[PDB]
Amino acid sequence: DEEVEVVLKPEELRIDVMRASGPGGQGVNTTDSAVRVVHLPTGITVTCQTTRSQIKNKELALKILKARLYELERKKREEELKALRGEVRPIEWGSQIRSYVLDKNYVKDHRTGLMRHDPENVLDGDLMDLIWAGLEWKAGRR
Amino acid sequence: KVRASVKRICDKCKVIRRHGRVYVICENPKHKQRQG
Amino acid sequence: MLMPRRMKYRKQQRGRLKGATKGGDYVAFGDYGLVALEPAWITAQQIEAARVAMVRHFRRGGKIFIRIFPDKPYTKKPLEVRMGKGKGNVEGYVAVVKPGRVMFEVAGVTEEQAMEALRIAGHKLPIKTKIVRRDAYDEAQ
Amino acid sequence: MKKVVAVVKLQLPAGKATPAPPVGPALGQHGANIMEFVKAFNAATANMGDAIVPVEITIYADRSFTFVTKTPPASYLIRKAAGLEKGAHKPGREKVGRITWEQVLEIAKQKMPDLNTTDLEAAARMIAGSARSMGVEVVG
Amino acid sequence: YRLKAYYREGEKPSALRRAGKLPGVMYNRHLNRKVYVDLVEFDKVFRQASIHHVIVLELPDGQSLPTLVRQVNLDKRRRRPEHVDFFVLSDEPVEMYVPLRFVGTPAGVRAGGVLQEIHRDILVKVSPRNIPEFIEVDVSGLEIGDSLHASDLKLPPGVELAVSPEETIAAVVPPEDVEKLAEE
RNA sequence: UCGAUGUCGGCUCGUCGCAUCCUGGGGCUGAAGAAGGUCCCAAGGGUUGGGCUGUUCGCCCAUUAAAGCGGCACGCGAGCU
RNA sequence: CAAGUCUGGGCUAAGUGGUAAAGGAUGUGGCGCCGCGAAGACAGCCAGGAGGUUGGCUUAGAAGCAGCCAUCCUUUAAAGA
Ligand SMILES: [Mg+2]
Ligand SMILES: [Mg+2]
Ligand SMILES: [Mg+2]
Ligand SMILES: [Mg+2]
Ligand SMILES: [Mg+2]
Ligand SMILES: [Mg+2]
Ligand SMILES: [Mg+2]
Ligand SMILES: [Mg+2]
Ligand SMILES: [Mg+2]
Ligand SMILES: [Mg+2]
Ligand SMILES: [Mg+2]
Ligand SMILES: [Mg+2]
Ligand SMILES: [Mg+2]
Ligand SMILES: [Mg+2]
Ligand SMILES: [Zn+2]
Repeated sequence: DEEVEVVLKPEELRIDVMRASGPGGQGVNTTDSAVRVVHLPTGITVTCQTTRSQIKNKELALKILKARLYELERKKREEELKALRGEVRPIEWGSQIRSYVLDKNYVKDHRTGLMRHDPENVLDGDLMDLIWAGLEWKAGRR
Repeated sequence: KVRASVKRICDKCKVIRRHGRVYVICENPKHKQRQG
Repeated sequence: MLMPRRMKYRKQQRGRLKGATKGGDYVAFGDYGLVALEPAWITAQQIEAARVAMVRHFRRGGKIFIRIFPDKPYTKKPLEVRMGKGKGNVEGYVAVVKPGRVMFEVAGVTEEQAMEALRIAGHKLPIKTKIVRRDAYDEAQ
Repeated sequence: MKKVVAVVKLQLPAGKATPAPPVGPALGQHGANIMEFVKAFNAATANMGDAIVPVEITIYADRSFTFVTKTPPASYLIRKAAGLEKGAHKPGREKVGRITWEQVLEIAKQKMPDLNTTDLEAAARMIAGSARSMGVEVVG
Repeated sequence: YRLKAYYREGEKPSALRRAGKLPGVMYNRHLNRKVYVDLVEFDKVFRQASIHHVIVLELPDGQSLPTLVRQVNLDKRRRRPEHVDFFVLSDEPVEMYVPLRFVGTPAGVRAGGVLQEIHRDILVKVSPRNIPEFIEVDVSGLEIGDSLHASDLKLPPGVELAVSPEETIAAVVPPEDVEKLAEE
């Protein structure tokens, strides 16, 4: 995936207009200033009372709901992708897939069990064969 | 069923006019319509 | 969208609509046309919607001719604002259409697809339409 | 084509045919068997040669049938005259084949029975419509 | 074709046209009379005819005259004709746009394409006895892109036109593929 | 209306509208039954008790056949707070 | 509520009259020009209602009836790729 678009059409939103709270005058009592944008398919509800108007407060509550969504709709593209990679990454002593040793001169594929003797040659790009075998050992257990 | 623009759907649809209102009789129910 | 690439002035007076189309009363292009029966301002969003509606209907087929162009800007003040303090900002553009104007034309399409087509295009216009053929509309000279 | 209320007309392969891939089970759904049309059937397919064999079936509900063999479909017999195997993803004016005038009368010695006309010219102008279906040119 | 015509005294234009008579005028380089020719037959005729085939104009004088219509002013709102100009003739060679048929099937109607018969009625200078009809053209060779035009056609002996010759008479253009959408 | 028309919410008392939340009829259904959905006719009568907040509006606890949306100077302070 | 339940010809069946739009419908009444009508189907009523051929391609499958392309020819009273 590559695009970045979250156009929340007001199709799943339940906006409420409650009477403003706090200071003001006759107008805060009698004008339905406060607004509550409710995201129905999720459960999240944002409110605004900063200004004295309803059309500037539901729009300011969407400039906030879009923000908190732009972090909780990307947090899932980071949590659906942190278990989608796999598991082999300890880097510790004992988690190796292939061993390259130029001392006695050989390459050991710990998956298939093969022992190639050209290490300085594998370090040039000749990988077709151990990729041939890694695509048989890997997709052979499923 | 009850809508503002009532027309004939399939070939077998017939345009009846009962009780002052425009209706639509047909073989299968889903095609019944009554203007109103 | 479907606005004009450039304009000498950004905002312009609303004006009015005295009947008669002045020009555009004959076909001169395709085989079937859609003629406007009531006067109105057609927004580019309608022109667009109507066009797509035709291509969608008879997908991969004849050619469509759009005889009008939205060159008049439409102004609209913001919400909760009082009157005055200068003219609003342009929200889009509209083409002025009067009774008798041939808005669309179609060619290289069966008379069935053509009718059905234009009948759908008229369902997107804020007014009433009429579909025509071609015959006396030959003002070549 | 025969009678109705229990029949099926298919165009079997050539050489082997017993499983289910081609139409093998479709006839069992409408009533059929495995021991009646496999080995005690390929007596004709071993003779007709290869490719496709438009032999059909007629159910009676007792393992009986009117196994009326037919002549290879005009879709295949044309791949022989021109050469191509498929025909064209979409016919029209462009096609990867060619078929001269008398090329269409070479198959006239193949398809002759139940076509409708005994003659060669009152039955070739039929396949000329089939030369605008798969595509195959008519060198002229 | 034929058609009855009457003499107009010049009285109540807008009235004589509602009562059924259609106003008009017949003229040439000599005389010019005002007349009224009922909508009924006029319509019927004018639609079959046009401004190509000659017409008769039997007045109360019998005087049947050969003529061609030059100008027909419509009514804008709600189609209807308001006037018609009759060009009298004789043996004088003059112009007139002659119908155009385009027998053929361009190669631009196999993979998407439609014929835009731009000027399907070319104007040509020629005398009365020399007034043809369906001046067909070939279309069986018009490829998708590049397309014929101008006066590069078959002008029967006597067709001394008046074009350029460049005026694109017809063209083959692509279809209207659903594949569109955009923005930005 | 500024030589005065007391302005939120709660309490009391209600009454009216239907574009109906129940209950009553009914047409479809991707209605097997049961239970659902949508739409039409129909208010006659019902529409609960708490936690939080001045709250209206809301979230929540436990129920319910349902816990309807609105008008009445967002009813009602010469009735109360 | 003063003065014609006046005279002659029409139109409407909704209480329209006695509020409203896009848009729907064999509501009525009067005009048009086109079909096709003893090669007497206008509707019911009797039988037909075909073959190459399942057109190709695409497809688990695409047999006229998912879709794209071409869209002719033959037998007859007729029957479409
Ligand atoms: Mg002009
Ligand atoms: Mg006072
Ligand atoms: Mg007072
Ligand atoms: Mg129900
Ligand atoms: Mg049930
Ligand atoms: Mg109701
Ligand atoms: Mg407590
Ligand atoms: Mg109440
Ligand atoms: Mg209020
Ligand atoms: Mg009081
Ligand atoms: Mg008090
Ligand atoms: Mg007191
Ligand atoms: Mg009296
Ligand atoms: Mg009334
Ligand atoms: Zn129906």
